[PDB]
Amino acid sequence: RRRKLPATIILRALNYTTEQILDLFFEKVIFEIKLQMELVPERLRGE
Amino acid sequence: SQLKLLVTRGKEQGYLTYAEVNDHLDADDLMLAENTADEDAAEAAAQRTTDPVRMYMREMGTVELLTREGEIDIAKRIEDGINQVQCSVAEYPEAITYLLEQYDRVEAEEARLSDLITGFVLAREKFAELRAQYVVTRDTIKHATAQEEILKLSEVFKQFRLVPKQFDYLVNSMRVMMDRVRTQERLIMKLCVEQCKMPKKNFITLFTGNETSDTWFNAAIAMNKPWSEKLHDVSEEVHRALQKLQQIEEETGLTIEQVKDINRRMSIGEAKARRAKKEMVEANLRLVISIAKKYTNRGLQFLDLIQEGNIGLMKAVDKFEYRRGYKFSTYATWWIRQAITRSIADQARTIRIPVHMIETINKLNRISRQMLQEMGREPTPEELAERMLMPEDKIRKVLKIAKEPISMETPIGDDEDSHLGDFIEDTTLELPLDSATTESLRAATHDVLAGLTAREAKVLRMRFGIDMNTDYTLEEVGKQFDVTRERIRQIEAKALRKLRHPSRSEVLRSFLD
Amino acid sequence: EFDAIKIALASPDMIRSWSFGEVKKPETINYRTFKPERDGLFCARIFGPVKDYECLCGKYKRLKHRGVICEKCGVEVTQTKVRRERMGHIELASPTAHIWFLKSLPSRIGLLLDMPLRDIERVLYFESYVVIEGGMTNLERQQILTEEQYLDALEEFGDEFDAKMGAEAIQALLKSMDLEQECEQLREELNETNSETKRKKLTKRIKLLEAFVQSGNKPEWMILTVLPVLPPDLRPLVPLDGGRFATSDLNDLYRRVINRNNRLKRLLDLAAPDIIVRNEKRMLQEAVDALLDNGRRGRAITGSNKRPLKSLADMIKGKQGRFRQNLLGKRVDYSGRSVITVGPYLRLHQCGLPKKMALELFKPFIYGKLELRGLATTIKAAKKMVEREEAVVWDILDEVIREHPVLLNRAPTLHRLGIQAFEPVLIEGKAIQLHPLVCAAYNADFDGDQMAVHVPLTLEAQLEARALMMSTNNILSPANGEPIIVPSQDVVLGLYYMTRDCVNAKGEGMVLTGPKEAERLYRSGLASLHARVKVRITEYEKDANGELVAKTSLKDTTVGRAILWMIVPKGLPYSIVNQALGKKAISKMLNTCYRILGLKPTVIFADQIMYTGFAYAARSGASVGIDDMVIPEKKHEIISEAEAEVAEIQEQFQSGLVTAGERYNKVIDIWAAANDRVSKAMMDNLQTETVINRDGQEEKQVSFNSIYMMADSGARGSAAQIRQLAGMRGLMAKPDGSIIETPITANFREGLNVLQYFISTHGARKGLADTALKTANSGYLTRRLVDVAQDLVVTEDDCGTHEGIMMTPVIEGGDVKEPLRDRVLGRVTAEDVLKPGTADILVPRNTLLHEQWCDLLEENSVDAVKVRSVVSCDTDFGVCAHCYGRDLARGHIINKGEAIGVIAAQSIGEPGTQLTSSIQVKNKGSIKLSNVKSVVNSSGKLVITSRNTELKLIDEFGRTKESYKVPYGAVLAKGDGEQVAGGETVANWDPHTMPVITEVSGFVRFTDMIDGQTITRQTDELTGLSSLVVLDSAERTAGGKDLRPALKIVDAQGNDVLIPGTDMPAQYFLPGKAIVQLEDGVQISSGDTLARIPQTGGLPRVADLFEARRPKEPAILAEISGIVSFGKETKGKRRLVITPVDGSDPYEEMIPKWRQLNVFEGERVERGDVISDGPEAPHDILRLRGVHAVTRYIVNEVQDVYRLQGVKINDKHIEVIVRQMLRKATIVNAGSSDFLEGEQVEYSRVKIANRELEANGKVGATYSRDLLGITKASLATESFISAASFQETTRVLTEAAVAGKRDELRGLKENVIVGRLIPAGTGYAYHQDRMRRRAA
Ligand SMILES: CCC[C@@H](C)[C@H]1CC[C@H]2[C@@H]3[C@H](O)C[C@@H]4C[C@H](O)CC[C@]4(C)[C@H]3C[C@H](O)[C@]12C
Ligand SMILES: CCC[C@@H](C)[C@H]1CC[C@H]2[C@@H]3[C@H](O)C[C@@H]4C[C@H](O)CC[C@]4(C)[C@H]3C[C@H](O)[C@]12C
Ligand SMILES: [Mg+2]
Ligand SMILES: [Zn+2]
Ligand SMILES: [Zn+2]
Repeated sequence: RRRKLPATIILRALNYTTEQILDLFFEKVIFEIKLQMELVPERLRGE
Repeated sequence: SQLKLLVTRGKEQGYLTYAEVNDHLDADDLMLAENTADEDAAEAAAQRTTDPVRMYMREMGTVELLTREGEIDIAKRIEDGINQVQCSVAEYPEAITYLLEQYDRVEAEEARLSDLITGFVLAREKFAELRAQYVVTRDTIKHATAQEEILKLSEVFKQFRLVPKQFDYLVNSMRVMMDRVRTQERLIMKLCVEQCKMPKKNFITLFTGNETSDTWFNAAIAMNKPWSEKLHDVSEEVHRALQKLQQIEEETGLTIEQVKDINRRMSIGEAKARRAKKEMVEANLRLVISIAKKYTNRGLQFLDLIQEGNIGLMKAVDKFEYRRGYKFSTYATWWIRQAITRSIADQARTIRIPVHMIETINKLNRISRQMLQEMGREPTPEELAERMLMPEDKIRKVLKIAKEPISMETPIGDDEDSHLGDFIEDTTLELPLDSATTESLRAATHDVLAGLTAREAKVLRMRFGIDMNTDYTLEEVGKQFDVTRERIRQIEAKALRKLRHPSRSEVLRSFLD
Repeated sequence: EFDAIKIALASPDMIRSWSFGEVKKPETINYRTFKPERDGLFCARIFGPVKDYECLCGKYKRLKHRGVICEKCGVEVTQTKVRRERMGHIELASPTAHIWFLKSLPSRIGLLLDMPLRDIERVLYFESYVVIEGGMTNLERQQILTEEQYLDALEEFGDEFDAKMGAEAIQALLKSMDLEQECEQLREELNETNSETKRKKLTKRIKLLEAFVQSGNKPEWMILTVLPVLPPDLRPLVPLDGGRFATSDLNDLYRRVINRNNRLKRLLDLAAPDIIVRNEKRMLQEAVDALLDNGRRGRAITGSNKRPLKSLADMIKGKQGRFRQNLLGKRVDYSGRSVITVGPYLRLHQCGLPKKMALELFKPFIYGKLELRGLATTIKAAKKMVEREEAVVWDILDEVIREHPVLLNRAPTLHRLGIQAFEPVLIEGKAIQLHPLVCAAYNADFDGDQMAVHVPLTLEAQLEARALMMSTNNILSPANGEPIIVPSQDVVLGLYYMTRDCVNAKGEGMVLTGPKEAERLYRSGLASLHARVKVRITEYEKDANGELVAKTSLKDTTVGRAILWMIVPKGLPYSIVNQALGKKAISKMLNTCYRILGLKPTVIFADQIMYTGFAYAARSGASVGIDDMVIPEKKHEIISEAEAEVAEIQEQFQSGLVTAGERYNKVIDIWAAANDRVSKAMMDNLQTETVINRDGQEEKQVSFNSIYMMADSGARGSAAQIRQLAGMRGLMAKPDGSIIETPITANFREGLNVLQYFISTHGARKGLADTALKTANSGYLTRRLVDVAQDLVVTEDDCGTHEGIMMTPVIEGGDVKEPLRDRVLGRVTAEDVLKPGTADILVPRNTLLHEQWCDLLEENSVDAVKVRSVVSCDTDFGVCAHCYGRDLARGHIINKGEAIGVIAAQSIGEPGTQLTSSIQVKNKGSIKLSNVKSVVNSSGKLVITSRNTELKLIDEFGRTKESYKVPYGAVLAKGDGEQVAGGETVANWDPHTMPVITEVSGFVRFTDMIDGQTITRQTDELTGLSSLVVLDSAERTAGGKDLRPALKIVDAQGNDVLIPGTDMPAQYFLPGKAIVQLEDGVQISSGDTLARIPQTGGLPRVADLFEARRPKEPAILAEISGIVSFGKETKGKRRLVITPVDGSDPYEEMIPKWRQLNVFEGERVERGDVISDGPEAPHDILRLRGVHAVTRYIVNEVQDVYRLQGVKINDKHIEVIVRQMLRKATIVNAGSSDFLEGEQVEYSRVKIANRELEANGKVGATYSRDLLGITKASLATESFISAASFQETTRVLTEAAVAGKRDELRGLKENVIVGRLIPAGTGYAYHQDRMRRRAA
C-alpha cells in the first residue's frame, strides 16, 4: 500500500522481456505477401 | 503539476484517499500529507528529509577513509604542531621562574615530587641542574653575550617534560599577558585614530621599531597636524597606557615584535594540530557510529549515543601516539565504549542512579539470569545473596530501587480515555472541617482567656504565641512587666490551674478529644 | 478584578523577569533521600520549599521566622503552594526558532521575511548559507549560497561578506529588518502599476507590516534565546504506593532539552570540528521543537511505553485539554446520583429524596443547625452526632430541608428542561421518586435510568432555582407554545375509559341533580361509569371583564363525564369534558385552562387530572390477553388470491410477455394491495361490536376491546403495531435498500418460521445502527448551532423600526398546512392591520398578537400581516424585545437580558434524533390569476402568455384556499372575474416536447433560411410531409452558421406583419435541434407549434442548509434587468449578454450549453427572474433579492424537513440563526468614511459608522450584505478566548500573539472560562453597572 507503480515493472523485475509480456497477455494476427491475410472467422466478431 | 491534479480531485470530491495522494505525490511524505490537509490555501497550493540522523549521515558521507599510512602522516603533523609551540614558549622568561618557584614549594612538602613533573627526557638532580642554569643565566642579562646564555638555558629546559596541567597554565598565563598588552594597544589605537583620524602611516613609522619609549606618541604631539593637536585631550589615557606598556616591557624582556612573531608561529602550529585532528575525526566518525549501535534501547536516542561517541574519539585522537602501533580501531573503540556507557549511566533515567549502583544492578541481573537458566524456577533474595556475596539486605535494597516512573498519561480508564493522572489525590490539602475546627478553637480560646485578670491574659498570650507575632520567653515578658522571671512563672501557673478545673473550661475539653 | 486579558510575544528580558532562577542540571530528586536536587528541575531554591514554612535543611522550620532565606540551603521559608506559581528559565547556548511561528500554515516567519518556507527550513538545518546585508559587493540580501558557492564567493572578497547559517542567520535577518521603511516602499509600489494579484499582495504585505508595527512586538522575538520552565507542581513527580513513581511527560522533554544544551555548551569549549557542533545544534532545535509541540515537524518522540509524549501544546488543545475538559465542565461538590422510581403521590413541584442521600448532601447545614440550637458544643461533636445518626439529627435534617430546592438532571441534556428544581421530600430507600408528569420533559423511563442531584448553596442560587428553574414554572415548551406537562399513557387510558359512553348500561336514562349524585350512584353500585343520563350542570363564563357569570342547565351526558366535571376549574365550559377525551383532547383542555385562567389553576388542574386518571385506570382493570388480538376471518382468502395473481404474473413472464423490471413492480403492487385489504378487514372487525339494547334490537357501537382502547385513546400503540399483531407483518426490505417481493404473511399471534425471523433480524440490526448514528449527528449539529449564535441577548425594549416580515399561510399547491394563526401568534405587528374591506385599522401597531387578536383576525378573514422580525432589527450587539416577540415559555413579551441564541440552538437541535400535467380545483370559488398576460387563441379560449402565472381560488369570503402554478401557454376554460363551480378543470396543457408557440396568425415564409447551411432534408415518410430539421452549429457548414432560422409573418398583400401594439419585427430565432414541420407559405393560427424541440431529506438537509452550501446545478437568475442578448459562441460555454434599457451592460456570463434555457434572446427579463431551471442557491437570492427573501427561503425550506416528521418549532428560532448567518457586509463604495473599497466588515459597525457620519456634514458608504454558514460565521469571533475553545488552539493563539490582541470579556463563553457571571440572565445587571462605572 505504498506509492503506486505501473504493474508491468514487476514483470520486468521477474526477468521478462517485452515480447514475452505481449505473448503472455495478448493474442496475435499474421499477414502474408500480394498482401494476403489468413482469415479466422471467429475473431472478426465486429468488423 | 502533479500536486495540482490531486488538489483538483480533492476539491471536486472534498476528500481524498491515502492511495490517491501517495500515487499523485517518510518524513517528506508526512510533510506533504500535512500540507495537503491544509486546504481541508494559497500558501499550501504553492507549497530535505528533515530527519536529524539522515542529514548527519549525508554530511558525514562526503569523507574519505584513511589507510594504515594515511594516519602516520597526520600523526607526525600533530607532533610538529606541538613541538613548534614548545619552541614558541621556551623563550618566555617568566615560565622558568614560575617552574622553579613551584618546585621549591613542592620541596617545602606542599605536594608530591612526582605529581609536579612526569619525569624528564634523578628528578632532584635534574631540578638542581635547572636551578644552577637559571641562577647562572639570570645574573648575566648583559646584552652582548646574554642572548647565547638564554639560548643555552632554553635548550637545557627543552630536555624536561612538563605535566599537561601546568604547561597549559603557563600557556594561559602567557596568553592573558599578551591579551593585556593587546588590549592596551587597541585602546591606544582607538583613542588616537578614531578620535583624531591619526594616519596609519605615522603609527607604523613611530610605534614600530622601538615600541618602548614615549617618543612615538609624546614627541609626535608637536608634528604640526590636527591629529597631534587633538591628541592633547586624550593624552592622559594614552600616557597611562604607555606607562603600563613600559612596565610590561620589563617583565617581557624582549621586543614586542618578537612576541608577535612567536604568537604567530604558535597560532600556525595550533591550527595545524587542529586541522590534523579534524581530518582524523572526520574519518573516524564511521567507527563511532559503528560502535554505537549496540545501545539502541537503553534510554538514550541513537543520536545522543553518536554524539557521546564523538566526544570519546576527539579525546582519543588527542591521546593517540603511533609508537605503539595499535591500529586506531583498537585504541579508539575503548574510549568510545567508555564514553557511551558512562553517558548512559549518567543521563538515561529521570531519578539518577550513581555509576557503581548501576554496575551492581547489572551484575545482579546477570546473576539472576544465570540462576534462572541453571536451576530452572527462579532465584530468591537469600539465594541471590549466597551466589552474589552480599549481606542479603543490600540485595533487598537494590531490588527495592524505584525502577522507572510510570508515565502519568498511561491510558488506564479504557472507558473514557482516562489517564492515570486523574486518580492521584492531593494529600497535603487541609480538610474544610479541620479549618472550621481551628477557627472554632481560636474563638473558644479568645472567649475563655477573657475570663481572667488582664495580667494573666497578657502573660498567657505572651508565653504562647496566641495572636502575637512571635513567641516570647519569661525574661522578655518580665522586661515588659517590670518583674524578673519568677512572679511571671507563678502567675502563669495560677492561670493554668484556674483554667484547669471544669465550669470554666468545658468546651475546650470538647476540642481536646 | 482585571476586566481584560492581553496576549503578545515575550522578550528574553520578560522571560528572565518571570523566572526565579536558572535550571542548570537535568536532575530531579535524590534516589535515596527523595529530596529535591540543586539547580535541577525540582529545586527548592528556585521553586520554593516542599513543605509549609520549613527550610530544606531544617534549621528554620517555624512560622515565627518567615520570609528569611536560609543561608545553608537558600530556600525561602514560605508556603509550599508557591511551588505552583514560580517559573524558571534555561538560557539556550544558541538561538532556536519557535515552531509555532515557523511551521504555522501562513508561516509567520516566512511571511514577514518574504521567503519560501523551504529556504527557511534548509537554512535552519545547516544546509545553505544566507547573506545578511551583504552590501555593495554584488550580493542580494536573502540569497541562498550552498557550501561550495559560499566558499568560492569568500575568495576575491576581502570584505566580511556577511554570510551565516542556522537560526542565527534568521535572527540577524529579523533584527536587521526595518518595518516602517519597507512599509513606505510597499506604499510606493501600491501607488504605481497594479495587477490582478500584485495590488492584492502588496496591500496584504503593507497591512500585515502595519499590524506588526502597531502590536508593539519585535520580529526577532520569534527566535528563542531563553526558554521558560513550568512550575514543578504542574508537572509533578509523585510517589505511588510502594517504591514506584509517576511523572508527567514534560520532565522527560525538559531533561532532553537541558542535556543537549549542556552538551553543546561543553562542546563549544573543546573547539570540536564544525560537523559535530552543527549536528548538536540540529539536535537542540529538534528537542526544543519536541518540547513546545511534539509530533508536528518530523516524528513524535516516544517514551518507554512506546507512546508519543505529551508536549506543552498537547496540554491545551483537544477535547481533553484545559480549554474543554476542565474549564467548561468539571466535577462538582454537593452532588449525588441514583436510580429513579415513580412516586405517583407527589405534587408537581416536589420530588422524593432518600434520607441517606439528603443526610450526605446537606452535612454543613446540619452542623450549623446543631451548633446553633445548642445540641452540640463544637463542630466535632456535631460530626459525631451525625455519624451516629441520633434521633435529633433527623429532626434537624427535616428542618434544614424545609424550603430548599434541589436540581435534578438527566445525562442527555438536550434542552433546558433537562434540569429542573424540585422541593425534596425525605423518603426511605435508595431511589429518587420523580413526578410522572415531568418524565416527558426529561425523556425518562423507569426501566433503569439514573438522575443526578445538585443542591444550590447561596441565597441567590436558591432564589434562582425557586423563581427560574422550578418545575411549576416550566409547563410550556420553549420551542413552541404547547404544554409539555401532558398526561402520558395511563392517565390517558383512565380518563378515556371514564368518559366513554355505552349503549345500554346500568342506570341508563336517569336524571341526576349534579355531579355529586352521579358519583354517589356510581360508587354505591347503582349506575355504570358510562350510562347515558341527564345531569344538571352549573358552568361559569367570563362573558364580562372577568366576572364569571353562572348558567345552570340539564346536559345529556354520562356518569363518567359528570364525575370528571368535579375537578374542572370555574372558567371552563362543560363541552371540554363532554366527549371521549383521547390523548389530544386532554392537551387541548390543559391549554384552554392555561390561556383562560392562568398558571396556578393549570398546575392544580394537572395534578387532579393525574390523580383521577390513575385512580380510574386502576378501577377499570384493563388487561391484555391473547384473545384480544383478533385475526380476520378472510385473511387466508386474501393471501390465497394474492398468491394466485402473483403466480399468474410469474407464468406470464415465463412466456416472455413482460420484462422482469415490470413484473417485479406488478408483484410488489399485488402484495401491497393484499396487505391493505388485510389491514382494512382487521380494523373493521376490531373496531366495532354489536350490543343489545334499550328495546332488544341489535345495535353497533365502538369496541371496548383492550388493544383497540389502548390504540384509540393515544395511550400506547398505533394502527401499524396492531397491524403487525393481528394482520400481517408486512413487506420487509433488504441490505441493498431493495424491497423483497414476497412479504411476511404471518403476524405475532401466529408464529414466524425461521426464514421470516431471519428477515426480521435483517431489519432490526439496521434499525439499531441507524439510531446510534442519528444520535451521533444530532449532537454535532446542536454544538455548531450553539457556537454560532451563543452571544445573542435581548438588550433593548424597542428599536423603533418600521420594517418586518410579511406573514401569510403556507400552501403546497393544494391544501394549506399551516394557518396564519400558527405563524402570527405571539408576534408584534409592524404596520396597521387594515380590515380586508379597507375601512379602518383593525390592529393599530406594536401590539403583541395574543389569542384574542388572532381570533379577531380569523373572524375578519385576513390572510396577510406584517410582523416585526429579528433578522430586521436595528439594535446593535443584540436584539430588542419588540422585534423578537414573546417568550413562548412564560407567555408574555420576552424579558431584557434573556439569552435567545442558546434557546434557539437547543430548540432546533433537540428534535434532531426524531427526524429520519393537469390541474384540478377542489372547492366552489372564483378563479383569480396573478402575474399573467392573457390572449384569445384561435379556438376563442384564453391562453396564458406568461411564465409565472399563479391561479388562486378566492372563495366568497375573499380568502385564498388553493394556489396552483400553470406553465406557459395553457388553454383556460374560465378566467378572472367569473364565478366557477367545483370539479371544473380550468386549465390543461401538454407536459411534453417544448412549449415554443407563436403569437399571431398569417403567412409564414422561411426568411434567412438556406438548405444545407442550417437545416437537413428529412421528409416525414410516415405522413409524407416535408420537415426541415435544424441541425446544430457543429454539424452545419460555416456558410450560414452565423445565420439563424427566422420565420416572419406576412399577409397576402405582400406587406409585413409586425408584433401587434409595437413596431418590433416578428421574428423567432429558433435554436438548434428544432424540427420545422410546416412548409413556407402555409398560414399558421395563433400559438402554433413551429418546432417540436425535443428534451435530500432528514438531518443532512438541515445541516447542509444552515451551512449555505451551493447546490449541484444552481438555476441561473437574471443578474440585471434588460434585453437579453448573445455574443461570441461556443467559447467553451454559450455566452449571453443582458443590455439594460439605458444603463451600461458590463455583464456577460459563460452559460453552459448543456442547460436548457427557458428564455429566448428576443425576450426581455427583469432581475431576479430564472433563466435556467433547477435548485435555487441561498447566496443568489440574497444578492438579487433583499434579506427578507433569503430568510423566507430558509425558514420555509428547513421547516419542511420538520413538518414531515410531525416536529413543530417556532419560526422565531430559525430567524435567530439566520440573523447570525448574514452578519458580514462587503463594501462597494468607500464614500466619505474610512473604509477600504474591497473589505469585509461587521454589518453592525458599518451601519453605525455611516449613520453618525451622515448626521454630520459627510456622506455614508454603500455596501452589499453577505451570507455565510454557521461554521464559517463562527470563526469571525472577536475574542481569542471563546475562539480557542472550539477552533484550533494553535492557530488562534499564534495569530493573536503576533497581533498583540487584547479582548475584554463580553461573551457568555469567556466569562465561564474566567469564572465570573455571564452577561445574560441574572448577571445582566451586574455587567451593565460595571460598564457604567468603568466609563466614569
Ligand atoms: C491498560 C491500563 C494499564 C494499568 C491498569 C496498569 C499498567 C501498569 C500498572 C501499574 C504498574 O504496574 C506500576 C504499579 C505497580 C503496583 O504494583 C500497582 C500500581 C501500579 C501503578 C500498577 C496499577 C495498573 O495495573 C497499572 C497502571
Ligand atoms: C479499571 C480502572 C482501574 C482503576 C479504578 C484502579 C486500578 C489501579 C488504581 C491506581 C493504581 O493502583 C495506582 C495508584 C495506587 C494508589 O494507591 C491510588 C491511586 C492509583 C492511581 C490507583 C487509583 C485507581 O483505583 C486505579 C487507577
Ligand atoms: Mg431507559
Ligand atoms: Zn537551609
Ligand atoms: Zn429591533
